[PDB]
Amino acid sequence: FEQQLIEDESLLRYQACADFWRRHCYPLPREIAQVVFETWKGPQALLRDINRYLQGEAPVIKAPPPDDETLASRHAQIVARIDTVKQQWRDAVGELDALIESSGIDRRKFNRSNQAKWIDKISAWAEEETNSYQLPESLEKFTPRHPLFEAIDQLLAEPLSIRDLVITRALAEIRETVAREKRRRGELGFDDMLSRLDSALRSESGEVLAAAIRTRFPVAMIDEFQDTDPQQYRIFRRIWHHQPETALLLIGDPKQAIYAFRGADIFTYMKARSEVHAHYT
Amino acid sequence: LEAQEMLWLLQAVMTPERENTLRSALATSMMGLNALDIETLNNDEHAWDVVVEEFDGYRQIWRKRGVMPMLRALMSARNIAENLLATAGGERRLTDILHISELLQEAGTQLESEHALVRWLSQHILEPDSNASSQQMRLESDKHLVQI
Amino acid sequence: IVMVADIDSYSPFIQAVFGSAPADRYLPYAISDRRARQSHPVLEAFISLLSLPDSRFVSEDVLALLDVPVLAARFDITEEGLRYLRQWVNESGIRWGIDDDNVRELELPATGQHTWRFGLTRMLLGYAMESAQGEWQSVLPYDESSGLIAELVGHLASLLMQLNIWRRGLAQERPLEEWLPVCRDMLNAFFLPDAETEAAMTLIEQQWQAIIAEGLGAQYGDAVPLSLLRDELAQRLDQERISQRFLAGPVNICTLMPMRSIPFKVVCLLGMNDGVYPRQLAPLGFDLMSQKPKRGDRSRRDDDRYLFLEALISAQQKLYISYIGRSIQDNSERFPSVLVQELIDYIGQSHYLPGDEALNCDESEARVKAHLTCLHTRMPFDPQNYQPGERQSYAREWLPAASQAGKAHSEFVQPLPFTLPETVPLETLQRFWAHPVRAFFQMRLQVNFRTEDSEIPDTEPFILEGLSRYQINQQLLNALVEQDDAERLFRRFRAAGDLPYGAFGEIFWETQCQEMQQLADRVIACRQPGQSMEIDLACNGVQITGWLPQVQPDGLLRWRPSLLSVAQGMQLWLEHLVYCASGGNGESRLFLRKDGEWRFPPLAAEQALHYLSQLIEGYREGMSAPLLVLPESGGAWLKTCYDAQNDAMLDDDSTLQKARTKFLQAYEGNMMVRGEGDDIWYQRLWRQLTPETMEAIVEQSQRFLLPLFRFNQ
Amino acid sequence: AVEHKQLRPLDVQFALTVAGDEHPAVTLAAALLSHDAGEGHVCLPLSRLENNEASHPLLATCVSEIGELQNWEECLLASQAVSRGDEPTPMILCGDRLYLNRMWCNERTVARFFNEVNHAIEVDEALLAQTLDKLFPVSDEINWQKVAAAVALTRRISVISGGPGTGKTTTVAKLLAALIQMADGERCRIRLAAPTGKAAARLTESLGKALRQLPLTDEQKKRIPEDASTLHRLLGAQPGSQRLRHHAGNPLHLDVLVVDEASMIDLPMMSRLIDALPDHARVIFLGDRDQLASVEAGAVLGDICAYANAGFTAERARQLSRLTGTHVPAGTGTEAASLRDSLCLLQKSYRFGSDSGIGQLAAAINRGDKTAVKTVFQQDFTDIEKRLLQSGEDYIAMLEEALAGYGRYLDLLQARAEPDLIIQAFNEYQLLCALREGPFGVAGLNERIEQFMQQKRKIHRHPHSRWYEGRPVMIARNDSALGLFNGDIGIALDRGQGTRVWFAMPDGNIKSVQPSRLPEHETTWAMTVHKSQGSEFDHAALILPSQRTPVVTRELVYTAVTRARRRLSLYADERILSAAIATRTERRSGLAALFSS
Amino acid sequence: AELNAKTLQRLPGDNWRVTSYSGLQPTLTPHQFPRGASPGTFLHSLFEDLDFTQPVDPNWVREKLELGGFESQWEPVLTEWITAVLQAPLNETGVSLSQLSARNKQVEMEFYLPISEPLIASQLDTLIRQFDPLSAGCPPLEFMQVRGMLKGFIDLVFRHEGRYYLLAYKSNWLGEDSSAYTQQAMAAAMQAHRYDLQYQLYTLALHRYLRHRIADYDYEHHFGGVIYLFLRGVDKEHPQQGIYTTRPNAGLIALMDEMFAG
Repeated sequence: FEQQLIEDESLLRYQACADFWRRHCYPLPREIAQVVFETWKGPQALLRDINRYLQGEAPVIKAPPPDDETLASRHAQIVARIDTVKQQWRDAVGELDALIESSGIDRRKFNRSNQAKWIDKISAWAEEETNSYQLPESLEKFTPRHPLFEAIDQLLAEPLSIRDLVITRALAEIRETVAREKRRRGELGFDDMLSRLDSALRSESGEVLAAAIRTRFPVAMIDEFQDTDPQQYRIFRRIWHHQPETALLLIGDPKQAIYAFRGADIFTYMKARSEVHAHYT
Repeated sequence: LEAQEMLWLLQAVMTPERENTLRSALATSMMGLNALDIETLNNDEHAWDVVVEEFDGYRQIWRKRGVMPMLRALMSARNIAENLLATAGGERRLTDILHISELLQEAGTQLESEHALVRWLSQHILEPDSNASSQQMRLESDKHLVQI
Repeated sequence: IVMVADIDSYSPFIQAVFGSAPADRYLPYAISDRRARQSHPVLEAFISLLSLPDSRFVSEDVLALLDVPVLAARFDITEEGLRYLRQWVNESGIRWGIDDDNVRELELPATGQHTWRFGLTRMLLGYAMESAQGEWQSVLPYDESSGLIAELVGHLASLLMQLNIWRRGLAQERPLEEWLPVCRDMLNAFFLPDAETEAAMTLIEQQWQAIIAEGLGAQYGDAVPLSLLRDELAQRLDQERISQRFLAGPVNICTLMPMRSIPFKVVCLLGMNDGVYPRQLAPLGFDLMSQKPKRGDRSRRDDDRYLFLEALISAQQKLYISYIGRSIQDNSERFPSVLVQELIDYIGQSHYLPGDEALNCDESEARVKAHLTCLHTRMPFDPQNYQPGERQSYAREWLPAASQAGKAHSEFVQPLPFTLPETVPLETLQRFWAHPVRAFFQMRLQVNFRTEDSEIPDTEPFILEGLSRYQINQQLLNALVEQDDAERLFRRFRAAGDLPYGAFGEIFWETQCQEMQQLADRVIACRQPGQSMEIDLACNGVQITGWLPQVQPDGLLRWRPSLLSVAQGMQLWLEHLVYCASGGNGESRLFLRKDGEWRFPPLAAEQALHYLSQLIEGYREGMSAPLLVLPESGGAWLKTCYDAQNDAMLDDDSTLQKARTKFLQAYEGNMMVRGEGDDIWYQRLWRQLTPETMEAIVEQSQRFLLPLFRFNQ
Repeated sequence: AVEHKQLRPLDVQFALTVAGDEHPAVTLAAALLSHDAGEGHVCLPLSRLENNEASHPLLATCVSEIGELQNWEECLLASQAVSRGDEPTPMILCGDRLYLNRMWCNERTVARFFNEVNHAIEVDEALLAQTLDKLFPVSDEINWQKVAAAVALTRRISVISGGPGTGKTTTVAKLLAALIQMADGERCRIRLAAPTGKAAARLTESLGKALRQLPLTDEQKKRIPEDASTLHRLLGAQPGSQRLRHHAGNPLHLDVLVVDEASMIDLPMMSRLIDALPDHARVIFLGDRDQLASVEAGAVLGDICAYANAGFTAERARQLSRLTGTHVPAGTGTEAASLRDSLCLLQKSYRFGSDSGIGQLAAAINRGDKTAVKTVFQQDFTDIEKRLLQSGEDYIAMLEEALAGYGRYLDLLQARAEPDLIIQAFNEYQLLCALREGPFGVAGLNERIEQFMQQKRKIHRHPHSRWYEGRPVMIARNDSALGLFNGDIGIALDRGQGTRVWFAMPDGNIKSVQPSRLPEHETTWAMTVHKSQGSEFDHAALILPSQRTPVVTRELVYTAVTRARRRLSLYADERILSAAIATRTERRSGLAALFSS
Repeated sequence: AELNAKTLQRLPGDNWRVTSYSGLQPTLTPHQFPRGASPGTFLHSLFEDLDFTQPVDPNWVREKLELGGFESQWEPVLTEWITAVLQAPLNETGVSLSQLSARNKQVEMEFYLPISEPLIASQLDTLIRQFDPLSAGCPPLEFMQVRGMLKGFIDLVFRHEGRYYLLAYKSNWLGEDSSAYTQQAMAAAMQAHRYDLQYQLYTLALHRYLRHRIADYDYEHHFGGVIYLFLRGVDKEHPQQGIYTTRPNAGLIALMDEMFAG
């Protein structure tokens, strides 16, 4: 019934990001923390990266990591993937059967010497650039028969990075810690009202609450519909989709949607234009 | 810079015994004195005694009447508002000084101690966070200006 | 009488404009219906102590409790002791966390450092052991608190231990028969009885016993949590109002209170804009009185409308109404309330001016509403208010400001009399040529703009940047110049908490050790053991006495973990001039980071004495007038304009534009690097970099900084 | 002691943090060591920990080992908090005396400085004897000032022990004159150090009025010492950090360093002064042996000058007889020849002799209490008066005698004369109290004197103004910008331009400052004995509390006796005066064992 | 153009303020009670809330000490001290507090007193000293010209045998522990704390109240005197110690009414 609205949410967000960096990056060993330091210097760089996604609606990550995969399992997977290519280079060393081209200089064996000193340990994370000389798609443009070059090209097909799993765990942890801290302190935010109304309409009884809104105002005239979050359009579709005696008037302009940095989205307006039937100008 | 000048002025009002803070606050651009004036103020002991006496009177007004009466008596006795209006480009500085004074008076009623408002002003100098009340306003409305 | 819609929003402005009037202008005022604020640092500290297990024990939240004189006088802490404890907590590495069990309680890994117990152990080990001995339990001692002043540490450790006990006390939920002596024991434990704060503690005990009596009057049997009682006490402490001076005789300042209509001669109304008045209180939604209204039902909107009607009727002689019409931020139109709009509509439709007797109905209404509306100025120093006529301001303090008959701000640069003394030390010349404007400010007129120290951060340092990184690099370079054990210095910096926890501190120490070893491989490649020598010179009748440290037979050898800058080159050039003038044939070398090197070849005695006399003339010129010699931007302009191949300066337009580009790049930097113009010593002289002063700085840098790039190799 | 039983929270938290999960014997030892460090004792002997503790058998039941840990040394060395001097441990046990690591480091630094670095500078004895004959006019009998100057110019590190009124500054002036007359071509950068700024100002004015009397040359007047600096200013101490400018790397470029009033030099400041000195500077320490102890924990000058009663060496007696040309007595036995040679004892006081009772009372303070009772008893020497203070009528009699002491001050105040004579009359009579608050203290006596001046028509005081004409104030913090130091008196009066405070500068002038320009101000009708050191008063009156307190001891009464020039009054009980002489403020330190081997 | 600012010709307002009297100015024993403003107000609330007819119950005193927050050990001495105060009569005829019924008593009478003349201290103190015998010493207080209303809170007003009486409570009494609180020490305390002006304003307010309420009123017939009750000075063996009864000269009241009226 009574709650305290806060104007600035960056302090609790930075506190939750620091808590995530304490509970995730501290017990890591050296071979993982080196890659974590290569991705971000501290939690401030991670917060600067994910600050446009922590506020508002949480986005859906394309091809997310599984829930049981930790940083150590991903590190061991990439270490084994590097070690397989190292084994295939150590087995197929000491031979040259490709034709020498005019673009291909005869110093490539020295680059093979650069691949000779590279296989010492798997403590590093960054491979040599000379593996780019061992690609079958690049050697043909400059005759590759052994599958070692194709294994190198499959290794260099996707970047070996631990960044996506840490970003996914941060988006799963920091927002939950912020919501738990605001539920403990009893505070609320500006987007928290939209999230609370969307979670209330998401429930089964809250639909009847929407009928109460249909009891409250049986009309709606929504100005500035270009600045509409997807939570807002989900609420307005939950209340005023196809019920009789209630009218919905979305007065807006798709040519003025310039607040995409704040949280607005023109694809929500395009979904709204695809959903409704009549158009007036 | 005007917030730092107001912080130095409040530190000189709160502690007028140490001459270093008062000398650092008098040489600011808000007072508007030349180097010869600062040199003659450091040389003449009686003029510095008059300055310490009027700053003790400002401290008495600040302890009895509040922030804005002390600031208005300081801007009326030193006549720095007329000098900032006579100087080209000082009207924006005067509006910033008036807004800083209004915010200090708004935050001074909620605090009992006198040094607590100085600590709040130093904290808000160290905190560059943007609130709806603490933003810069339009300096003038009568004179037409090119609006970027 | 003056009635406002909200008393707490307008009461600072009312008190400000009523206290600022002089003795001929002062009228007495009395403010009523405000919220009763008796003692903020007692009630707020008791509310913060009621949130003790839920608190994170940040250092600022404990120093704010120690800012209270009651909690400081309970544990025998003075204001000087608080000022020592500020820098002690700031330098001892105390950020958050009272104990390691508190860190494990918040589902966080036990780091063992950067807590209150870690800082207490560090301060006690500093009281016992010097910092040069090393770590004992992976805790480096704190060499500041050594004497009897560390007894105040024994007061602070007397506090936090108590802050542990109630942390274990107020966590468990207790029924209402057990919460009776808790607040009393907290009051006699954390607070001390005083003459001023007796009534605040009495009100705390009264409200607490009233809450427990209202709870036990219903015979509540279940447990009651701590946060509910904390929120109830915070609500009950602010419920009180004061109305004692409502009709004392001074002018009345109060909010609109319903069912109170008193006839007055002058009735003024403030805050009658839309949204503020009428005060809207939304119903609960599940109330049945709002569904089926009766005759005797009362709502706040109808009460405010009847209050406006009673304010209109109760006014006998004069009615004043003022509302905010234009925004102070963006000059947006702020519409008034519906009551004031209906009032001005009835005024315009019921009355007409004798000037336009029969013109129209709407036009005469608009003319009446425009004649009554006095659109006042945005600023008090506007000359429109002081124009003679119907309305005229009574503020005589802004009358010379509105008359525009004042003298402008003269320039700070003035020719001052200065006599060059006999004995001018080398340290004075080094402090002058380190920063000439600062040396003109803080030594001639003794004006040093002392900025306040930085506050304590809320978290442990995850990265190293700024002064801490420079001090770590300086100690690592001083350790690697003697080929000492870097791992011992790593354990020393990790035991103090200055390094990041775990592996990240090891990665930082490894990359800084790699960089300092790369620098040391160039430093000790040409290093010879040299001792400090004396300097006694007589140049232009001026005596220079000083000491030069680490003077090797190869020449001068200096090393600093910094970037290639012109100030360090000026310092090395001054040391080379003061070294070559009394014997010492040899080069002078300085090694910076990223393969930066300042080299000066040996010169004769005549050229060294001539350049030293030039620097002495620059020193005696800088004390009379502010010597506008920018080191960084002037050196960038010069090295853009200088040609070392022909020993002459170019004069083409392309070099004159690239030097201006370098000067604007070095004066005002980007959004990631602080420029040279962002300084408290340069903003006092000029607010905007004029091209005349830019050409003056260019001429002074061409006059002075020219042997820096002339003898550079 | 009584205060030693009431444990400070610092000692309890130190014992709980350092020992922790160890035996309670280590906890009790750490608590006792922290309490003795808070009281000022440097070392903690294990005999007092073993015998004078009731829990000593109980901890013997607490420990369980193969050897059962019967000895305290094995029980302390079994823990990880006490080592022998190798491990970086907080507590150090070396010579059956437990200390902290900082105190052990400073004690070993002082022992190294006073045992090893003090070598013998060999100079010409004939020219030195000629300069001592041409400087000191008395050559008929034994003069301790000539022997002190000879033994200070002979050795590098020398300590001159002498009381007030014995002509110490004249001896320093003769020493510096013979030092410059000995080394003519060699330059000497003489430096002067003081613990407080007021003592530094007194040292500058005293050496200025002393060195201009002796005949010098144009190159000799150029080598006159310019100024006396504070020990925090000479070493370069910062307010924020404890880092010095001349800490370990670059020493101070000095030839000779004269440190006046070494009784107020504590052990960390002495160790920081020692580490700043080069391998060629000669240090001359000044101060009294029986004077009051240091401010912080430690007692340097007393533990140094405790070996002065043994005497000199057999070779050093012949050396001093060849130098001074007189008969110098020899000390029996040889324990530490360097420290016993570097010391000297001044007994011939020039401003007061055996005819005055002040010097006899000061000699009887170090003896038994019956000697002091006999000194006050027979005929009083017309200098020392004893007034019994038990009840309120004795308090009224004490206030009447204070009115009789401040009579000339009130007569010059009411007659509206010049402020210079007012300050000169105020600097003749002074009350010295022990405590601060209560009926016997600073703020009690000041308020009682203000109420008595409100009662009788002597001083008109407004109750709400707080700046009435005639109030004496004193500054508590130093201020080099205004020219006033800590411990300087000022008198607030109306010269005609308003109520301003006049201060007497040591240069001979008077400065009128605004009361709003004063950084600190406290009423000084009665000063504490710790804060009145360095100053001199013609008529002093000691007021001791009837309550037994550890502040009132032998050194406090000795500093109260030597504070008076001619007249001294006492307001104390006979039992308190008998108990204060026997209870000597001893400070347990390892210097007695380190200097003995 | 030339511009000027208007200046106010006179003062904005006279000294009009509604003020009060304070604006114009063995191991357990009542002597060992803590002396302060809050224990004084606590004892005043105890004497206000307690009924004078009914005997004092010890559990009610324990409940009041629980509500106030004092020590529980003081309660059995506090109830017998309260009954010893109530048994002691305070009148010239010997009338105790237990003889006063509920209709006769009136606790905490709040009055507003008007004054239309500028209150001059020199014209008032001489009129007080002309009739009041306690004004032999007591050099006069200085206050501004007060025109307007005066607030006051009388502790108790009670009638007995057709005669009205006033009762006030003073309970600080820090400097006395022995039986030295005689009539001379109480008169010295009245001259020091200046309660004579408060009692004179109380007599003027009570005279105006009995004149406005009761028709055919005489000041000598109906008014009996003012009683001051020092709580820490009441002893069982000394009936005169603790109480202080004073009657005005009945000519100062009419002149004060003429001065306050106009």
